[PDB]
Amino acid sequence: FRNQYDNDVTVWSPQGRIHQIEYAMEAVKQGSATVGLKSKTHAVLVALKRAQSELAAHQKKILHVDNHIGISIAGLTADARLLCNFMRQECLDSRFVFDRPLPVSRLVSLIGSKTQIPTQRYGRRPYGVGLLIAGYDDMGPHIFQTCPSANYFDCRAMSIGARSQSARTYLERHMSEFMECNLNELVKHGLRALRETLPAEQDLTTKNVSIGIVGKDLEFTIYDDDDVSPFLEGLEER
Amino acid sequence: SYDRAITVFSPDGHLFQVEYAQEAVKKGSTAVGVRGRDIVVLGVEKKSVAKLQDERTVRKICALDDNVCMAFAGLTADARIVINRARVECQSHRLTVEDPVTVEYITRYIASLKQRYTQSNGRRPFGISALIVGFDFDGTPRLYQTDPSGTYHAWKANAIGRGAKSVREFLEKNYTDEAIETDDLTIKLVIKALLEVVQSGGKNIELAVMRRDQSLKILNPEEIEKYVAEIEKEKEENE
Amino acid sequence: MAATFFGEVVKAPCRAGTEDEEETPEDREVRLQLARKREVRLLRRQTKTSLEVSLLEKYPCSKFIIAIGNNAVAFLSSFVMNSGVWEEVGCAKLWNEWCRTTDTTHLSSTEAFCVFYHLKSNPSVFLCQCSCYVAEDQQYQWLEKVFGSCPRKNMQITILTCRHVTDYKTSESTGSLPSPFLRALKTQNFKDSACCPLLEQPNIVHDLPAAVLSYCQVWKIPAILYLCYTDVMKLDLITVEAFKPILSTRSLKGLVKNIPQSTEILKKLMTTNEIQSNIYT
Amino acid sequence: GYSFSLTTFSPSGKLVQIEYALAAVAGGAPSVGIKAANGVVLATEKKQKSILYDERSVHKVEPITKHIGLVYSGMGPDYRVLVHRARKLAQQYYLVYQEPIPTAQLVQRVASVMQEYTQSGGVRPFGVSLLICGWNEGRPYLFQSDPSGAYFAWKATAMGKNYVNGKTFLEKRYNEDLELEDAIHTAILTLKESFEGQMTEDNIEVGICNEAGFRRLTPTEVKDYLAA
Amino acid sequence: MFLTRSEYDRGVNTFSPEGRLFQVEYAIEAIKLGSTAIGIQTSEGVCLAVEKRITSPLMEPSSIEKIVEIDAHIGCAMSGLIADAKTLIDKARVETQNHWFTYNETMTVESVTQAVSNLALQFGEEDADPGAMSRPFGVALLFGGVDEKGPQLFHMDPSGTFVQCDARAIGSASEGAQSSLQEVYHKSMTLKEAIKSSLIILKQVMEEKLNATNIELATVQPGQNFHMFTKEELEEVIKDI
Amino acid sequence: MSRGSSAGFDRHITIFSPEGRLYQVEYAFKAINQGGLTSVAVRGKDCAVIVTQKKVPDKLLDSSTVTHLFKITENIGCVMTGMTADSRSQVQRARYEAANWKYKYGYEIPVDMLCKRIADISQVYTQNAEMRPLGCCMILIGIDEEQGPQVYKCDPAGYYCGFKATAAGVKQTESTSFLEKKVKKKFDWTFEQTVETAITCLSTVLSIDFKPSEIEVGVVTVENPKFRILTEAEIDAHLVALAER
Amino acid sequence: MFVPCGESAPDLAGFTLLMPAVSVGNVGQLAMDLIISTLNMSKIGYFYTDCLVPMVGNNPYATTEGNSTELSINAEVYSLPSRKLVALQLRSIFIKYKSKPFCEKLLSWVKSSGCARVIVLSSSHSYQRNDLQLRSTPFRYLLTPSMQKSVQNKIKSLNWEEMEKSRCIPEIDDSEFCIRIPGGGITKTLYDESCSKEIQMAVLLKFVSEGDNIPDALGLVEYLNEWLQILKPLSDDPTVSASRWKIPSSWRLLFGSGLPPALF
Amino acid sequence: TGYDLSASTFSPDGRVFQVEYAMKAVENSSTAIGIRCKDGVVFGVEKLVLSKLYEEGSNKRLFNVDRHVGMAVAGLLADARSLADIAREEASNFRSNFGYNIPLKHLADRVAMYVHAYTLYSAVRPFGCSFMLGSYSVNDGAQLYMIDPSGVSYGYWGCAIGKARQAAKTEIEKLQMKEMTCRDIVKEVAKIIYIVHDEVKDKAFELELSWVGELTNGRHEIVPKDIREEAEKYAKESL
Repeated sequence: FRNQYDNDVTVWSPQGRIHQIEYAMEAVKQGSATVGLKSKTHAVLVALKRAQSELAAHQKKILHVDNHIGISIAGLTADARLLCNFMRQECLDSRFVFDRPLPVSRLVSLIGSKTQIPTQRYGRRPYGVGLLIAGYDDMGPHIFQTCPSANYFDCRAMSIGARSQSARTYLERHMSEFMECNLNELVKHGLRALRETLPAEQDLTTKNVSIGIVGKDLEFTIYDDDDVSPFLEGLEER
Repeated sequence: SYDRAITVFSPDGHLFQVEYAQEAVKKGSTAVGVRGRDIVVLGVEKKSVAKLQDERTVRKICALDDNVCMAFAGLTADARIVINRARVECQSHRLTVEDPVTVEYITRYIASLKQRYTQSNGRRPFGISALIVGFDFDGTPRLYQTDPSGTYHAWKANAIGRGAKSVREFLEKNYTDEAIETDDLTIKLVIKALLEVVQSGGKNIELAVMRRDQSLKILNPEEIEKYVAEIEKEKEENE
Repeated sequence: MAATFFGEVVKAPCRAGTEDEEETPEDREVRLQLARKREVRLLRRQTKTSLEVSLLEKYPCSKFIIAIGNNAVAFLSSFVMNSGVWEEVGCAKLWNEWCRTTDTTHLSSTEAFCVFYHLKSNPSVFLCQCSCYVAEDQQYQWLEKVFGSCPRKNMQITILTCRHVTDYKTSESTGSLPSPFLRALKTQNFKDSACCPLLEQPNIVHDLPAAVLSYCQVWKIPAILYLCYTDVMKLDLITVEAFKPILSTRSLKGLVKNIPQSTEILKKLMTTNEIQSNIYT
Repeated sequence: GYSFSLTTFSPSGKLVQIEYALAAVAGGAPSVGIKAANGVVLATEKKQKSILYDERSVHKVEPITKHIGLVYSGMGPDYRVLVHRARKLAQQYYLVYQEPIPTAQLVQRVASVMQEYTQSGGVRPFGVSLLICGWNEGRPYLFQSDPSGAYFAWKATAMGKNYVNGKTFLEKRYNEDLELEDAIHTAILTLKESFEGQMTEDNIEVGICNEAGFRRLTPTEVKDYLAA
Repeated sequence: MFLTRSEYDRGVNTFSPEGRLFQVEYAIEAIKLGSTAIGIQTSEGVCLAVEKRITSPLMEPSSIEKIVEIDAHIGCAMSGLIADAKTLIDKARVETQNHWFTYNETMTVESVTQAVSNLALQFGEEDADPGAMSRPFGVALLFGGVDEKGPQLFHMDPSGTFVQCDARAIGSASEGAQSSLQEVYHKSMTLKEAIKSSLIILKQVMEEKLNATNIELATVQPGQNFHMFTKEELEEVIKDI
Repeated sequence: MSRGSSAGFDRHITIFSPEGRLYQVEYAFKAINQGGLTSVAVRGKDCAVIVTQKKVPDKLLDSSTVTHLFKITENIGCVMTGMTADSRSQVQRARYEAANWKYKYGYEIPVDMLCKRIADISQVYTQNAEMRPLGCCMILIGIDEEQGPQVYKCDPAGYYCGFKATAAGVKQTESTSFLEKKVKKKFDWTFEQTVETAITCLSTVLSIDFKPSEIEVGVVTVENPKFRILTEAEIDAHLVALAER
Repeated sequence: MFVPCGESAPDLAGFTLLMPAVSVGNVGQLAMDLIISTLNMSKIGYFYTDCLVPMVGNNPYATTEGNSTELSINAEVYSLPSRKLVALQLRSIFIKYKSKPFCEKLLSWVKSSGCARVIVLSSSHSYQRNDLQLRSTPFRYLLTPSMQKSVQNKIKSLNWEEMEKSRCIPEIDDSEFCIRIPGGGITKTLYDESCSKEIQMAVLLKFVSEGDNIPDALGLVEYLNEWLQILKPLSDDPTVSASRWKIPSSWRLLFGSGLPPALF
Repeated sequence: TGYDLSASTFSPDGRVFQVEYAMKAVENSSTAIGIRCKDGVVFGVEKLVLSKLYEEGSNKRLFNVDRHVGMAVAGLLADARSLADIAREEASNFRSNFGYNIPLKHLADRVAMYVHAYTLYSAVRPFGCSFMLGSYSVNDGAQLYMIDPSGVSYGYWGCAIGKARQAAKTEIEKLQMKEMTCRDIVKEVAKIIYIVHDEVKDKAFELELSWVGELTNGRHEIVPKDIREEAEKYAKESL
């Protein structure tokens, strides 16, 4: 019973703790699964699509931001749209002022700076959205994970959403065999990782997967339904 | 719920300020209107007699413009503020979009203001509902009735305030084409309607009509006592 | 309840849940009308009568396996209802914050108000199916509608419910547990052996299954609760299979027959499941 | 409850918060203001508990113009702020109007400025009441400012500790017939009545306002009057 | 653990236990008081029908404009709190016109719904007077339109989320309507076939019986602009039950 | 709009008690003694001297960076008592304050005027709803033009006065008692039988003889009016003079 | 319906009965838990009712493995004839529209049973204190007239502080001094009902701060201790009671589960 | 306890409880160490590896904040980032206007003033983090300052913050840092880190190190890999 203390973002508990932030932490894993692996040369984004509203076309998780950066969402749609709108605005400002893509490691820092703003002040809430951002620049392929903790994590393969931990275990096991993969095999590995989150009774369909890719020469293209057939096909079962 | 964010959704969603102000108009003095073939009557009682009053100041019936009048019920001062703001907007429209405004447009403006007293923790909801009535640009009769929620429905004829329901289901039980053919019978229906609710006779019921394209004419305590003239119509021909 | 304007008085609520201000004649008049409003009617469906006498006195029972929670009811329905033939003597007429909107409907196929079922070969087995949230007074109302104050010593109860792993409290972080997982609680008289480890001492259960368990234990009735702590309350396959160890207990040995046909029934049900919003919640 | 806000009246339409301010004023230091046919004298108690204190680095009665004196009974800093900014108001009045403000419009100023604090919320009422001595066209004026924003003009009044007995003592001991010099003596008598602590030279600050304008009394003069 | 004090929704934008905001799901099923509305999106066009649940005979039915068009090729269906629903509508209209003159074409339906969703979500700036509600909208919206998609349908919930849904029903009987519709829906549907099935399910769901005045429907097809059905059209449609 | 004050007499400063006593002010007053330090301020006809402990319960610390004597002007200095952070801030505040004074009136601010302005700043805190009173008391020394040295001390309440000799901190009551005793009888205080008496005060009230590492002393002299701080090269010699009697 | 755990006779003809007052902090409940922990009262029976919101635990007073598996609900009864003590433990909270009839039924059952003393543990909102109670100790006591007239010597010796009951029609200057416990839960109702039934009963309450109430609970159990002496005279310099009052095993982590290793 | 719901509150005995909560917040995080040597300043922070998945270098806590000062944090990461990039305009606002390089004392006294500003307002909560400030220059030698959420600034000969604070400092003072050069310092720093490091509860950590001083000529920079590796070898063989 410390529920005097888990009620406003701006109130500390007598544990050196903020409970609203960790509630926002728990909020995102009620979203949808995702995968954020990487290669020497490619960054792809595997996502599971809300195949619960049947006979109604579903949502979109992988959102194009800039030709060299794309993102994914797993938390509050509202925060997701606001943050992606800010993403587009900042990328356009960068390409305007500098006539060059914005390197990711700075954009993500700005993300963190912005989302920290409500963390400290009364009358606001943390941006309860989980973000996987994928991008490529002169430094090379990158995957950055973002949490409503206003703190981001630079990983090379991440999963946020329901049952993500199984995918995380699978990715930590297969860590080594991502460094050298052509596009299709990298996407296949991410697909297998996502599939493991699904129950064995389920299969990744073209109707519920939203692969998106950026590359050294392939600008961030989002692969929606049946267009993902070539990647999905040829996939061995569990 | 309690004080803060004065307009909070209810656990089921029953926005408490809305129906709380809704209840404000059941202690509001009963008003009513009828949209006739070529005349519109706007009747309202004043069962707070205080016969040592100036009736001029305590009318319920205010006129919005050359082509619009209204009545209300509830917190009087709030209604006065509404009336002044609506008059200002009507003047602005007649300046900018110069034309006599239609009843629907001013009603929609009223509803927009009324419902925009729902944001902005700040401002509290208004405790009035109105009976906007007037003749259009074309001369057709019109009628519009709103509620603190923000809805701005239109009626053949409606009543608001204290015991408004009983008046309503008297009204459809008697509202018919062979009740509006004559202006005298048109007003007589309103007379009887409040007779059902009045303090036992033609006591302090203030009303006025607006025939087409002339003005708001105050139905006055004439030598015949216009009020009790129609009143005695019902007294000695309701048998 | 402050910040209507700048510089104001907060007035935090109370920690015993005492913000009820510690009863005028019109108050208990409206209390009479309100109590008669929120009626838990043991409705004999299509007849709605002949059920004043409670079940333990209306019909002697031997097994009352009850599911509370959308996933619990899905689990029991799919793994038992398909096995045997279960007709409904009646259900519970329940209005509250949940299952609102004119409870008398098409039977609320994608909702639930405690629909009971009994078998053909041995009609002594009852199954109550509902995730409906009955009011704090209404648990007692319903329980004495079905059971009454005469606790018989021939019937046994299995209870299923789910609560979020966020609620569970252990020395390690919740987001580090192998969710979903299982916990159980036994009555004082429930000498029957369990299949899953008991709940840790600090963490408790405060709800309708707690009501049922309190009734059974206090009145010496042997009963058992079964509890899975999952991460999602939606209609979930995985949390369905989380309860699979129940398919070995003594009370269930003679019911479950076919697993894969159950699994295909589940895929049918959750392919046609609710239209649960795309907010990600 | 209904006694925490300053923004809601009591169920009896009765401002508890102002009453608490009033009680705080009652808890202040004793103060006396005596009107007379030729001047007005203000007297009050110095409570420098330790002799380490200096009486006269700071002061209790503050001049505002040639002919204005202020004294209070409550918490010092509130009084100091109010003096400092009533000075702003009076200085306005002379800037706009080439003639020193009459005392009345000053107490209008001050009453308004404290009242607005009462009706703002989030700001506590000014927990101190004020006394005003003045001389307009050559005739004395005496005002008491109530922290509620009320202002009352008195023939003579006393505030601070035990002020009810002070007022009663004044009732049977003052007349319109008096002059300034004996008014000083009788005001000292009033303070002695409820002094609790054996008057020395160095416990009362004294200010007077005549035609020659308001001005304090030096401690030499306090001793000088107390001689007889 | 023992239940103690807790401020629940004192602040707007307070995350619930298990991370699920208050006002948003308070309004989601404050919606369920709203009238049932049906929308079918087939290749031939879309149809938007809704009950008006006439409370009393003393209203003439013409007043309740439950259905409006955002523009000549974007019709809108709404259910729930009409009050701020009209502000939603007015923003949609002004945004459509803004796109139209700034960009000389017809603003596409998807962008319209996306901008409308943008309009929501601005709850807490209680200190900041400009741009406020401090209250989520309590109205669900349905958009029909024709463009280089042609027929389209978008459902909005009071959470700033939407979908390219088709055959999506909202209202008090929303779940029953959706369930019946699922088994009723056909992938290739002719225009009055959608009209017919939707009208049958409406007759099946609502409390009061069905006549011309009881409901209304409107359609847009690639042929021409928004059409709002008149009375005699409703009799000549409901002739066949 | 804002979070607001917690409903209660002692819960927030703005609410008056039934006798209109400001609780949060008392809470600040008995919040001053946090840190255990107690300071003493005495002044003679030529000098004004303020002395306090230098608690260094860690030798990872640097003695230089830890202090409580903060020069405000080259002529005017001060001492701090209370929590460290609010003392930080008010030192900043008064430095700015006096600088603005000199800029806007063309002459060095008098000690009393600086004290008054700081008292005003402290007071305005007790007016608002999300202000918290700066729980620290700050003491001045300086030579104005003719009045020689003055000692001034504001407080969280905003009350201040000029002191012939004063003190603040934990053993404040005992310091004041010894100060009264000394001031009543012996009162010349040129420079050595001077404030060194206050060092005797601080030692007697607090502990055994001090050796200067624990003591921090700053002075201003009428004939040499710089705010300037003596060291263990200096304070030691003083205190060996004091030890012998 | 007071049901013993085994359909036995608790014969509570003269055992002092203890119950806590559901109030801010649940300081009464916490203090009672500490009392049962330190004196090890055994569970004899249940006080069954349709009044409180139902919770279930598994013997929060667990000491060994054997007693850990004992199911526990909100309503149990612990008694100890070794020092003539019986205790009523309440875990959950009060349902709306039900507290007062519950109190009436409780006193009816007490009359049916007839315990010696009906001492109550309570607490009050610390922000609703006048200056007279703000200047002084947070310890307060109320005793029914039936039993105060006999024991008053001990309280007179121990220097407690009598709560000043305030006008319950306050604005009238001649209205009666009358019971008023802010944030008292069912405490005032219990006291008024007890004096109406002329039942010897005691009310002890403290003004409580917020958050953890371990200092509050220990203060309250000590405040019960000096009068009851249900445990050895503490002899304030503890040397034991600093580690004699053994905390119930259930009082593990309360504020949460643990630090989620994702943000620090 | 109790009166701990706003920063702008005072305890019954005069404490700001929601600064002590931040004091225990920095306790939650992991240890960070910085030692000032004869002619430079050396930092060192051990980072908990939450998962092998994360790319090395993420969650860095060794922030370059200008050319000549360096910064290491502990406590809440996001607010640490916030204060970090605050300290990179206070530098600009001192160099863009005053040209030369920021002295450490002034930079601390402002950033400490900033965090104290946050620790005194109800509308905000204190930054639940503490951090270090180290640098070196020929005109100023080497300095080290520690900042806690309370707003207090202190220069340290050697200091640490985190959940092994006590053990860290107790291992620190056993060294003659005032007369040792950086090469002898780095090995000692890693030694302290590994000695105080807890694994049985916090296995899977990582070592990170950086310095600034004479060896890099007043330029803050991360420890070169080879020195890091040989120091790690020393720490392991120091067992």
